[PDB]
Amino acid sequence: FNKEWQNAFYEILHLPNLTEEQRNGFIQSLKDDPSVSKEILAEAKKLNDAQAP
Amino acid sequence: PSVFLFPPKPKDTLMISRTPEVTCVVVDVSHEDPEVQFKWYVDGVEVHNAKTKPREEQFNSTFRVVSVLTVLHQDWLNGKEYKCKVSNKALPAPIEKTISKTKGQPREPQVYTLPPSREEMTKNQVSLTCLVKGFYPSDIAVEWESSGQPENNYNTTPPMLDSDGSFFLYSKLTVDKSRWQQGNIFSCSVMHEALHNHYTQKSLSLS
Repeated sequence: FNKEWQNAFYEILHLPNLTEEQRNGFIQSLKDDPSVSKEILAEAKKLNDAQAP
Repeated sequence: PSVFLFPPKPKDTLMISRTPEVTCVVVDVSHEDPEVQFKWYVDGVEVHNAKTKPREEQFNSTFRVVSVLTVLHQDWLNGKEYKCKVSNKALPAPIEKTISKTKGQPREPQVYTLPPSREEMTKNQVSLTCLVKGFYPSDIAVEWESSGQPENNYNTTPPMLDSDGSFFLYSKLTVDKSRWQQGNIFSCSVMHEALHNHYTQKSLSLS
């Protein structure tokens, strides 16, 4: 059971400044390669911040 | 008594001039029982062309045993799974590890060359840069040449995950400022599954 994988998915689901398109891309990324979930979440969090109102 | 499975080098799976291979490395084999048996499978089916190397006694007198399986470029690229089953006296039950190419929609690298900064031109040696971005999966190879002759004094960063879920890297070729200033032509070539012919090459020179 992969906690980091499940956790990246959850936090990405709830990030408020991502488009639906971006949200979807990151969740597809997580499916394609779970072993880089840490880095996918960091990229997501970093894009979500740069897209602050 | 433990097992590791390694993929082929990216350049090997991509160039027909090369021979790619999957490698099974067993460590901490007891000196009491150095016998190790390797069974290999490709998508469930057993193959027999694997080769075990001469074992290597470690400082603490344990052994390290390597099995190397040549594979078909096209089988790796199309996602076949390679399974290694490892057998030894010391093992409760045999050990299995499997490996296969990273899944996900492939994306073609964009390749840009960048000349030295002006501030860098005070030094004896300068820095030629190649940016490679937008590519997926991360499996990639990079070299430099100058009018067809290989360069060696370059360093290429590991791929890094970018903000759109593709990868990027930089490759830096160090050259004598003299060669740069007298207009010699440098070229970076990039090898990846999503490029036509699995390669492209981009040139850099003083204008």
